[PDB]
Amino acid sequence: MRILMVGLDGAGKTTVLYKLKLGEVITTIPTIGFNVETVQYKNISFTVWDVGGQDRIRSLWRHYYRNTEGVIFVVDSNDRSRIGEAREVMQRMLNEDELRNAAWLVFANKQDLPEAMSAAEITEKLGLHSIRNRPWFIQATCATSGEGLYEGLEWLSNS
Amino acid sequence: EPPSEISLKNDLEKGDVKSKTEALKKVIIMILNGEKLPGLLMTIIRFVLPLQDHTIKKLLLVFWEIVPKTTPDGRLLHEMILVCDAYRKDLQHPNEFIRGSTLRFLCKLKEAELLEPLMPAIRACLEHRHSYVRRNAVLAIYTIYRNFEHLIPDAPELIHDFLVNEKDASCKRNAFMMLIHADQDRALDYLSTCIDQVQTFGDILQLVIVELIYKVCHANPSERARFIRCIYNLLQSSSPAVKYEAAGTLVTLSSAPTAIKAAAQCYIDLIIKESDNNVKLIVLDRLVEL
Amino acid sequence: MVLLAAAVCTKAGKAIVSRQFVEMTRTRIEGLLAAFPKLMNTGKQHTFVETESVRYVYQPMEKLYMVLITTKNSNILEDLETLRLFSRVIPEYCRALEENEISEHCFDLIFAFDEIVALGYRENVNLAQIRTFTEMDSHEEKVFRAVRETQEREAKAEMRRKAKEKEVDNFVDKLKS
Repeated sequence: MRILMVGLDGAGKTTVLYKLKLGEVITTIPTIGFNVETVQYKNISFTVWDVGGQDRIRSLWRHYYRNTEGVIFVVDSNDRSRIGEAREVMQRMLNEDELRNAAWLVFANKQDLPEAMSAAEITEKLGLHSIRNRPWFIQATCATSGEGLYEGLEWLSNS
Repeated sequence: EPPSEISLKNDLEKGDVKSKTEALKKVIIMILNGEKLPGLLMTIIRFVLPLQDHTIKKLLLVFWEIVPKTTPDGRLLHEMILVCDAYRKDLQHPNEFIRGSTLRFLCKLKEAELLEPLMPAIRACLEHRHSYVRRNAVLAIYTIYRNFEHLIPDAPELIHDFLVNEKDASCKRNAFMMLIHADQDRALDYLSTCIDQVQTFGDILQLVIVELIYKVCHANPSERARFIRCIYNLLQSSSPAVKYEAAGTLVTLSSAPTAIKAAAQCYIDLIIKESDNNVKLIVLDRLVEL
Repeated sequence: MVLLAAAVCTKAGKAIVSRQFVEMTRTRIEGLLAAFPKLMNTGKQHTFVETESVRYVYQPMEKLYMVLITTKNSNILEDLETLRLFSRVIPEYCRALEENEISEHCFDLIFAFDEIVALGYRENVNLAQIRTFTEMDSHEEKVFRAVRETQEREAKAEMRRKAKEKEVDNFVDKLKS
């Protein structure tokens, strides 16, 4: 499965990732590009593109326009900024059809790091409330917290 | 309607790397013509940031290098920044050979958006205790100096101080070669310093100075003594290379009857010693000039 | 640089393999060179010819020629060593001699040019050792085991988390005068 971590990565969106991968943290320059890992479960080995949603990189991902299989949205839960705007973008994913081949997870990260919204509050706000032709249970992490994640995921590959 | 591009794609799976190798060769040959039509790029793209296969990477990489890169896609295929970050890491790689090899490549490489923080990256790599790696930077830099010298601007001195830190002859030799091309002056300052020490030392680096000195006088002189002091020491002269040059430089410098004699001798003995005829002729030719 | 190309040659009017240190032009520099080489200019023997201030340096080794080219002066012996040296190296590098073997180990061979010679500089000795430098390394491994492992631990653990959750002078004076 191709699992997608998008948003601008360098924020620790990438931290979020590095924490998974080695246990470590962003010891890279804030990272625009594909970051790749394979994580093996159900031995679907999830190939993670942790990709900055920075300008080009957001702009240009067409070769990566193919067909999805897993969704992480790694979240600045202090961002409560680009999300409406995001919602406005997000529609075009919705308007993609490759994009409807994943039972997913939005991950609320960066909770400790300032705060976060109602699990619901966000849910409408990115436009998330509105799906169903993909599952849509919700899971919070932080980026110095997160557990039960895997419940979210559990259902998800086993969709 | 379908094509063998695809035929290659399955092979790659089938083997892994192995099949891919085959693919590289084919691709290569295909590439060699010019020729190709795109799409495998995607494959390449897909598997390669998440894949190893070092040799293959080396093949791949080189392929990129020889082939264009300001590809009608851009400029870049357009990912020339993203993929690099792994590579940058590799370039970062603690793994010294790996960096060095990259560097080697890198000397060949010249892709700018990628370069900029790799400028930082490289700087770190210079520190690595391996002279191979460091040396490789000397080429690389050389490559910059024409392409985007400026990219780094503080360099000529930086090098020059670096020389101070330095002591690996191999690297030194290099250091000189580039240094004079950036600026002679630094070399000269050092030259002043080195003057006595030279004799002790290995030739190759010594050679490089001989060229430099030459160009400047025809434009302007007044400089002699300091040199002379050394030069006389150089009138030991003893490697066949050294000697070969040593008389040759002399004449360049001088032609006093005494000078005429000095060089002459060197030849005559030389010849006498000499064996490769091809060589012999050559000096004549000079002589013929003379 | 002290060589813009090294091309290893076979008798065929054609040079069996080559590499272009610097690209700009097209083969016509190289292509033209190839043509001339194949032609040999009927010329009888002699392992060297320089003409028009261009060294064409070669060595017959058999039906094969190994070729280097240069235009302005050089110290010979060194050079020779190399031609010869090539003639030492190949059966190791690409396996013996017949184009094919080389055809398979092209990558190896080109790699050898670079490796051997960094821009007209005689880099080392010891072929095996030469292997050593890359695609044969050491550091990377050292790092990998420890690291990979460390991560792995984190991963393993994760699996659970996941799972559940005087002289001078003589001259000098004379001159000075």
